[PDB]
Order: sequence, then structure tokens, then C-alpha cells
Amino acid sequence: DVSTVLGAQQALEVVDKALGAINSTRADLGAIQNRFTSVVANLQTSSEN
Amino acid sequence: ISERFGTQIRGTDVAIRNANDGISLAQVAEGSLTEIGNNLQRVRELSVQ
Repeated sequence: DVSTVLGAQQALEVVDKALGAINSTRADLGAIQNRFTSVVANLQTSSEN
Repeated sequence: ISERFGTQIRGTDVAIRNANDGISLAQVAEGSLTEIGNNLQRVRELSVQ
């Protein structure tokens, strides 16, 4: 809510917490992607050998 | 004498094959070690931050 002062003053905190959660999840997905790429490279080398 | 020479030749060819198999084993082992090393390097680069 924003029609009063308290609504905005508490909207600030709720938005901060939401952003924290979003950023942590994005970091985790990036880590997964890196690991999968490394697995692919190793598989290709072993198959050639 | 000719049978002795025959036995020697027949042994020599399979010896060649066995040596080649040893080469293949060494190749595979080195192939895996290289990837282990790359991952360790990345961890160190992350941790100096």
C-alpha cells in the first residue's frame, strides 16, 4: 500500500528482501551452467581418446 | 633353427601390440588430469578475490 506514509516506509523493506532473494537465485543458476560446460569438455576429450 | 626363429617372430608381433596398449593407457590418464588442473586453477582465481 502507498496511500499512507507507513505503506511506503514498509514497501522499502519488502522490496529490499525480494531483491536479495532474486539475486541469490541468479547466482546459483550461473554456477550450475558453468559446471555443465566443464562436464561437456571433459566428455569430448575422453571420447576422442 | 628355423622353428626357433619362427617362435621369436611370432612373439615379437604380439609384444608390439602390448606396448601400444600401454601407450593408450597413459594417454587416457593424462587426459583426465588436465581437466582436474584447469578446475583447480579456476578455484584459486576465484579465491584470491
